[PDB]
Amino acid sequence: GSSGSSGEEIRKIPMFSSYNPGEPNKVLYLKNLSPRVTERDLVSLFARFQEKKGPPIQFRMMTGRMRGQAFITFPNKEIAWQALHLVNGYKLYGKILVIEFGKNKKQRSSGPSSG
Repeated sequence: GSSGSSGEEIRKIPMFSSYNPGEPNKVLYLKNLSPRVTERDLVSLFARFQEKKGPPIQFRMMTGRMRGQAFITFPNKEIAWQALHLVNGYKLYGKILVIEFGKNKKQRSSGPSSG
């Protein structure tokens, strides 16, 4: 009975990579936050960016039937992403924070602009 058996949970996945962020956007979607977590935490988490070049960073906390989620709006997608990959999986209050990217919704198909 020599070594050999390996991967009880993993069905030999080509890449046992955790969740995927996808495309980098300006709006981020943070989840896995303990009922204790508050805006303050978010601020400090992405505070270094606040001062960084670019308009003040906006933070939003969700408190619906199911708490443990929040959204942060950065000056642009570039900055937003950077912060994500940086704070990707930040253990807080014994919780694995999961940062994601928003999406494009409620858009208009008009444009009076001229050239």
